[PDB]
Amino acid sequence: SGPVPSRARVYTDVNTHRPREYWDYESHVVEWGNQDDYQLVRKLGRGKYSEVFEAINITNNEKVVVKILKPVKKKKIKREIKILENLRGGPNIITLADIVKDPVSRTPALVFEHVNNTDFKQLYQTLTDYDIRFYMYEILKALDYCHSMGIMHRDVKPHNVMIDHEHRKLRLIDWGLAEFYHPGQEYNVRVASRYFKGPELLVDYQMYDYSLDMWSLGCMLASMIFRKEPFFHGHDNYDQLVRIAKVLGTEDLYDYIDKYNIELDPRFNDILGRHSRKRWERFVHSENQHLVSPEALDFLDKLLRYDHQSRLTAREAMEHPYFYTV
Ligand SMILES: O=C(O)c1ccc(Nc2nc(-c3ccc4ccccc4c3)cs2)cc1O
Repeated sequence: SGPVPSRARVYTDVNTHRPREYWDYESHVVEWGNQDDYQLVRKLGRGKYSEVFEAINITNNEKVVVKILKPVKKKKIKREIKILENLRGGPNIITLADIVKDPVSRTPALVFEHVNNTDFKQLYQTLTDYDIRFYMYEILKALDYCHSMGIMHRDVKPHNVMIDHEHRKLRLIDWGLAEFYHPGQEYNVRVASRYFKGPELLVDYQMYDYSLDMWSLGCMLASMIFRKEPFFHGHDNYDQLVRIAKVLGTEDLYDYIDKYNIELDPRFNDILGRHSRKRWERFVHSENQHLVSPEALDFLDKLLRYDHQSRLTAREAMEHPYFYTV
């Protein structure tokens, strides 16, 4: 009778033991400064929810990034702002430098520290075994910090990991999908990019936590060590679960939906099939073997698991032998 409840294994009550001001973003008062202090230089790109520009602060001659938001949902803008302010200054967390509105357009805009990004497709070729271990540890610094702050990112993926390889600097960006973790809260499963979506989202299990970001990090590690981007290549949300099942096997999937008494969607009936549990060593090839190690495979195996409770937390992950060299 209904799905079995679940709670995070770490930082369970960090928001409960904090006054409402911290996590009640709908009550947070945003002060929008004047955009006249920033001169737009070039368009960095377009996206869902936003337009990103390189700009110059007229008050100190420093380069910044200006993200002009399509004001689609007021609560969502308040959430992103509140989270950014809460995390401001945290290790490898993008720094929200300002919050501005152009006088004539009144369009919500966020101002961020400029990061001289190295495109993931160009970095992909020049990354060493050490580089992967180093950058994974840096994202873990970001994750353990934001999780300790009662925040789950919910959109961990390569585009949201800005790397200035020359200066060996990493920043976890786009907190537009982030949420405050409250034990027993039922969340929207329509979060993360398809390839990085956790089995919990795909099976419509709403009581998820920080462990969702641990799945995504696994998907990113699996694509890096094996040189296979994306590792799980779903063509839709239902097919995404089939791609996971093709690696993790259907036995452990049914074990997961049974441990939590999840009602599997009828759209999964004709596509899921039957799949054996694959060994991680099957993904080792001539092109990637110099990035793979027993330690890397042991760490990967501990992240990519159906059961969100069974996945390593960011802190446990930081103690894994895969990071002894960093
Ligand atoms: O949301 C955030 O917190 C956030 C923080 C910093 C930041 N910095 C930067 N972005 C880019 C960039 C480059 C190529 C692109 C292609 C399509 C679309 C967008 C794109 C953005 C370069 S440096 C961007 C952000 O979106």
